[PDB]
Amino acid sequence: PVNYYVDTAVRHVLLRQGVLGIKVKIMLPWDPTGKIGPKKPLPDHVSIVEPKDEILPTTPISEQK
Amino acid sequence: PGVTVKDVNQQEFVRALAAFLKKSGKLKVPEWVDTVKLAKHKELAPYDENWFYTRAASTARHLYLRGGAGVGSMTKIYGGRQRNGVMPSHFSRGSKSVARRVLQALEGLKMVEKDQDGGRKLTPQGQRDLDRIAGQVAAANKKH
Amino acid sequence: GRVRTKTVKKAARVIIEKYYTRLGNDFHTNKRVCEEIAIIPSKKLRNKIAGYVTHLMKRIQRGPVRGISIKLQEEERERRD
Amino acid sequence: PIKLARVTKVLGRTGSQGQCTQVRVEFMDDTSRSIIRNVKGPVREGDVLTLLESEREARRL
Amino acid sequence: PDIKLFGKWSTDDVQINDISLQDYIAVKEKYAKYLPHSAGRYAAKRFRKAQCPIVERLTNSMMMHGRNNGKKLMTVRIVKHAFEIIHLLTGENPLQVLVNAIINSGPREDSTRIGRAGTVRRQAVDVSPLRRVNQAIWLLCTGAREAAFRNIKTIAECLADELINAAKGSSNSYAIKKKDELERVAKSNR
Amino acid sequence: GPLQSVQVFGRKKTATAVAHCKRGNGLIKVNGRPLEMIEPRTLQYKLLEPVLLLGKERFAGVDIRVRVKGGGHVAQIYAIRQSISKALVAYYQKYVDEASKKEIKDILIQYDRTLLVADPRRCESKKFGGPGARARYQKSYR
Amino acid sequence: IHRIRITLTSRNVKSLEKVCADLIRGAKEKNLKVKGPVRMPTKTLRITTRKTPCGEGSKTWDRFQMRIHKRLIDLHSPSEIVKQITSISIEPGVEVEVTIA
RNA sequence: GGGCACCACC
RNA sequence: ACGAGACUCUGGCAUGCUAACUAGUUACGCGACCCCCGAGCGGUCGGCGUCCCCCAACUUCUUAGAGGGACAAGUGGCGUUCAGCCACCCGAGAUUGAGCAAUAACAGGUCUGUGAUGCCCUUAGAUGUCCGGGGCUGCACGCGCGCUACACUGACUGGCUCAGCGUGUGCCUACCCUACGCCGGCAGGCGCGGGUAACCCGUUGAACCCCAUUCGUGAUGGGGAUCGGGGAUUGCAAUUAUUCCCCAUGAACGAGGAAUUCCCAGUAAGUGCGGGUCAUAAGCUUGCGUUGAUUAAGUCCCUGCCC
Ligand SMILES: [Mg+2]
Ligand SMILES: [Mg+2]
Ligand SMILES: [Mg+2]
Ligand SMILES: [Mg+2]
Ligand SMILES: [Mg+2]
Ligand SMILES: [Mg+2]
Ligand SMILES: [Mg+2]
Ligand SMILES: [Mg+2]
Ligand SMILES: [Mg+2]
Ligand SMILES: [Mg+2]
Ligand SMILES: [Mg+2]
Ligand SMILES: [Mg+2]
Ligand SMILES: [Mg+2]
Ligand SMILES: [Mg+2]
Ligand SMILES: [Mg+2]
Ligand SMILES: [Mg+2]
Ligand SMILES: [Mg+2]
Ligand SMILES: [Mg+2]
Ligand SMILES: [Mg+2]
Ligand SMILES: [Mg+2]
Ligand SMILES: [Mg+2]
Ligand SMILES: [Mg+2]
Ligand SMILES: [Mg+2]
Ligand SMILES: [Mg+2]
Ligand SMILES: [Mg+2]
Ligand SMILES: [Mg+2]
Ligand SMILES: [Mg+2]
Ligand SMILES: [Mg+2]
Ligand SMILES: [Mg+2]
Ligand SMILES: [Mg+2]
Ligand SMILES: [Mg+2]
Ligand SMILES: [Mg+2]
Repeated sequence: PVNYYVDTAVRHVLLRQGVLGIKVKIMLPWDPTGKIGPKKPLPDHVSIVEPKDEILPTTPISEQK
Repeated sequence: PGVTVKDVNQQEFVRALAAFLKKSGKLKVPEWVDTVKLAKHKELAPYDENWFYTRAASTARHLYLRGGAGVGSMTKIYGGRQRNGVMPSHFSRGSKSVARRVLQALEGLKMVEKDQDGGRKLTPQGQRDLDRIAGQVAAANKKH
Repeated sequence: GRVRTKTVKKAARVIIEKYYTRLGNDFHTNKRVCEEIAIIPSKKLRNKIAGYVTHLMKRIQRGPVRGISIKLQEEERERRD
Repeated sequence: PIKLARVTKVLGRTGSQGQCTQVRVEFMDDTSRSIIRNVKGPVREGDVLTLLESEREARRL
Repeated sequence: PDIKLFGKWSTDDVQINDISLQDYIAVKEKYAKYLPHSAGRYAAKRFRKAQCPIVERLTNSMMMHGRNNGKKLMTVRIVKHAFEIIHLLTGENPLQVLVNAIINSGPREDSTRIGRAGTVRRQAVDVSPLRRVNQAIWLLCTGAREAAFRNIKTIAECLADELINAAKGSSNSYAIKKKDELERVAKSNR
Repeated sequence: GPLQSVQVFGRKKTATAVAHCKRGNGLIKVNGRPLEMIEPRTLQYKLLEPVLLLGKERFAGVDIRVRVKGGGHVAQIYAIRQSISKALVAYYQKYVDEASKKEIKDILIQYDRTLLVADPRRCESKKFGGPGARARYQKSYR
Repeated sequence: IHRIRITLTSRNVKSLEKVCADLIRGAKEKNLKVKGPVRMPTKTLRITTRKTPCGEGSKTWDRFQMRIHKRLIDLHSPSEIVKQITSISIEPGVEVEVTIA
């Protein structure tokens, strides 16, 4: 996941007394579309959906339509 | 109940075919057969003085099994390992002037002919001779 | 070793808490339910979660577990107690 | 005399490098008999050991 | 059908006289094979090599030294010739001779070392049956190997002589001498 | 006479042998050659094991032709054995009852499981820093 | 009516298979005869180098690898329809070559 | 005083 | 929360799916040869048709896509009966091998990889840059990584029979892989073709291994160092021998002291083959197959590192 979730950049800047080195790492957010982030999620993130409300059955009802 | 070449043992077949070629007496033998070794990785000349007939028989059998082989293919067939002093061994090919003369001598017997694609193959007469030799080998093996 | 990391255990416990009715003692039916309800981006992780869910369901059937508690189980224990 | 014994339970690993195994062995002639022995080599329960001298006993761990 | 090693040596008549080693020598009906070559996976799990036939174990242990590693067809041929020579010399089943040699060659009591690199002190211990079989096979192969070196005598003849002497119990064999010395040292380390 | 035949393969490290088994009189050949002419002849019994275990009676109604390729000599022999056994079992399954297949399969499996189930072992990759997969180059101090 | 061969070369398989599926669907929507796609063996270029810019330390090696995938499609059709279906096929990363045998 | 490792031993 | 796991590549299973003349199988025609005592619905064929006007089907074998499949799931024990461990059934598989890899540091290596770079030094009699010739390899002696051996489980001479990973005609840039025919005893030389590659080399006729022959415990037909005389290739140029070939010569070495290295299954070892370097070119390295084990399923005694 480092390959597609992390963006890295290394640069050099020449100042009066020598060279300084700059390293920047940015971790992209999860985006369902591929616009500003990876489409696929992190491998170990499991999202369990919340169950929907169900009406408790009381009496057998037959509906014809 | 017809015997073919693949049915019999190959070493006995080579021996019998070499004996047949020697007894025929129409094979042409180079003058330098007694002064040469068969490859550059060999140390000595062949022990058997009638080695030319054996090599011709082996070449005919190989052309029977896999036709269209040229001088380079025969050279690769008979190549072997070369030990060179204190250095590691390596694969080495045979002598081209022996393979070429064996093929030419077999063509002189009307047993080998030029292939259309390239190389040499067997004539129907050569195939007939090899099948007859195979039948003789099988009969000798079964009778004893 | 075959110890399960906390990811699998947490996912299995949450699945059992939320969907106790749909689960059972069968590994294959459990692994079919898990992909229906949960989002696991790996096949091996889904298999591990289902295999722990089956073990936990068997343990629950044997008796109460130190961790998760089912609403139906709590209501039944109220009648027991 | 030479005796034969049956390994009843494997106890542990002894030795400076752990080379020996401490086990409990019961004599074939007298099933009531049982001592503690040190064995060299892989040994499991049910093996038969040949005791050249059967009086010696080993200091268990 | 009847399965005979190399097509001529049967296994029904062979019997093992040691109760301890019965569970670790595989020569009997379900372990009867035509050749000592099976390409099996016996080293995958512990104690699994007790199910390997003993002839194949001898064949495996005969592929030494490093100039002979992996050459198992030559070893099978050597074993075949040695069995033929043993049958000619003794007149009995060479499988029985091999079983007797392995039974006699296995040390029964050993000495375990507690050594500060120079000086070593020892204490007598017992030997498990599996180690007895292993050490017997190793001793027999080593004796044959040392006999055949720098001598006009085939490795098969030396192996046959070593096996015959070990089965006979004679001290002319390498394995019997080694076993005797190991047991003497173990006795003195009690 | 319906044309009934089965082609089944067997494998060793890289060697693959495919056996075509059809209705016939008892012919069994490998690359056109008889079983007794395959080399090396040191391992000839390994090649005759299925026939000896099952007898010529069960092979007397089929013709089998094997084509081998890849690997070495020993691997090719061990592939040929498995191809022959599996081809006979698959033929009996389709064109004979299930009981005969069960008998043959039990007999073959009791003697050796590699007659019907392949060996998964393959060569391991070399790693830099040593001659092979596990061995390392000789270390030196001072 | 010409026998026309389309050769598709790519470095990733997802785009290559997407393009192949698009071409097959487009051609078969015109009631044409299509053979393939037949997949050639994958090519693997390897470069093994030392990690260190100098000659100091443990001898460690990088193993860089590039994979090339190749597909073939055969079509019995006139040139114009092939160019019609090909014009859409332009995709980033896939090299498409059309030849008339 | 414990734990681990064929770049430790057995 | 990072690291560990998860993840990616890889190796094993699919007669289930998708579909192939740059992969094949089977069948059917033509042809060659053998058996006229069984001549046949006979055997062998890497010999030719079967897609391209019309003259066969199908993916088992070969390639590579999509999916399945294994989770300590089932059983029996041992455990706080938990976390987990052992064994067994079924099963292709009940631990395949690598890649990536945290917080903190080292005056660790690299200015000789860079048109990365700060300061010094030099800059026309140059520390710039070309040309010619030498050196880096020089030998009383010590130390490492290795190759070949000390033989009969061998050497020699014949015969027979099996791989896999890969490369190949180049902006400058000259230098590619080679089938077949002839000449030479060999290194090689002439012709004439294919390949920018599942198409040609190539069915990559590899070596160990296997079957026969000779030798016979003799520093021997083991071993092949050091030297002499010839021949040929690469180059502008071969002497301080580039490499290769042929006759001849025939050293130490009979298994190695103190000490010490690597390794747990297709592994160690044996044996060859590709790539890098490469006008000429492997005793090195990095990969690939082939043959294929002994021993162990433990411990903290030595060494070392952590709590
Ligand atoms: Mg050869
Ligand atoms: Mg040599
Ligand atoms: Mg000898
Ligand atoms: Mg290997
Ligand atoms: Mg190796
Ligand atoms: Mg040691
Ligand atoms: Mg398939
Ligand atoms: Mg410093
Ligand atoms: Mg630098
Ligand atoms: Mg600089
Ligand atoms: Mg500077
Ligand atoms: Mg430098
Ligand atoms: Mg000049
Ligand atoms: Mg100069
Ligand atoms: Mg130098
Ligand atoms: Mg070094
Ligand atoms: Mg060395
Ligand atoms: Mg080396
Ligand atoms: Mg040999
Ligand atoms: Mg010699
Ligand atoms: Mg000779
Ligand atoms: Mg030879
Ligand atoms: Mg000499
Ligand atoms: Mg000599
Ligand atoms: Mg000269
Ligand atoms: Mg010089
Ligand atoms: Mg010479
Ligand atoms: Mg050390
Ligand atoms: Mg190499
Ligand atoms: Mg080179
Ligand atoms: Mg170098
Ligand atoms: Mg310690």
